[PDB]
Amino acid sequence: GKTTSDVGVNLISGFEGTRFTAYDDGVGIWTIGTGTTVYPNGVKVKKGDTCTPEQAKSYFKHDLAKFEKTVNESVTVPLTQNQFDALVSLTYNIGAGALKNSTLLKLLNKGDYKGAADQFLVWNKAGKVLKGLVRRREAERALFLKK
Amino acid sequence: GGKTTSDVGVNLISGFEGTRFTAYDDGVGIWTIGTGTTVYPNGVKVKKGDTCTPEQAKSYFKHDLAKFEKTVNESVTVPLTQNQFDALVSLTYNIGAGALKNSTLLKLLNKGDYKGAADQFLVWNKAVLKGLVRRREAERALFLKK
Repeated sequence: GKTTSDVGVNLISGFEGTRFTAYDDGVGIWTIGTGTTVYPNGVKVKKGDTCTPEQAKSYFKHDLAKFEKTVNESVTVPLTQNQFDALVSLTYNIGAGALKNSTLLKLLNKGDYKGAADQFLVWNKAGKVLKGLVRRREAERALFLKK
Repeated sequence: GGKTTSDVGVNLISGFEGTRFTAYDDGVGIWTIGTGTTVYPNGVKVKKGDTCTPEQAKSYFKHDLAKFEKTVNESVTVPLTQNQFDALVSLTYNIGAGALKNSTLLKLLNKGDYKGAADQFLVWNKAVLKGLVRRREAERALFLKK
């Protein structure tokens, strides 16, 4: 299958940010590194955790491989590298279950690229529509549609 | 009052520079850290072995952004769109204030020849390298976007 490109890694990194002490992501999930919330050994990120640049790099790479596998195994239609990057970013933010259950994936796997691109935009909620999620879904949709 | 870099320009610059927390050689022998930082705000040059935190990289990036915004605001005598200001700030961040001020790009720009300056973006691709080509093309396209 495919792997995330430098473009997709940079998109994800830019929207996740990088921090080396654990912080609450706003919805109550403690986060560290570049958006890490679960360490590769299954341990949850908790308040007071600290990490080094190399450790954040390792956690980011592990989770990238995980969501790359999710996308490669869930999507049954051809993808450009742009679309794969966008879908990996989305799934990184929303999770594998949310992707697999989304109408986005239903439309995508019916071959309805435009419908899936537009379905990117419905994932802007904090449980509140946050603006950062709005901008992120818009940027991901734009990458997904870029040829 | 002049312009400041917008989220679009910040995203462009950060995306092409990347962010790193150990000092690295940028390929031409200039040690670099954070988001393209090579000179700390107190004048100290980035040197091999230096480390920084995300917050420190952010502070250094903001300082250098303000510096190059001034260079652009004080060097360009023609009206600019926000797109053009962002593109020029990205370019000047990469090449420096002296190179910009002496460039034929700026001469054409300040004569009111926007198209010529946009095209002059493309000659700043040398140590001729490819990432620089892609960056100059993205900056030129932003510069021409309405």
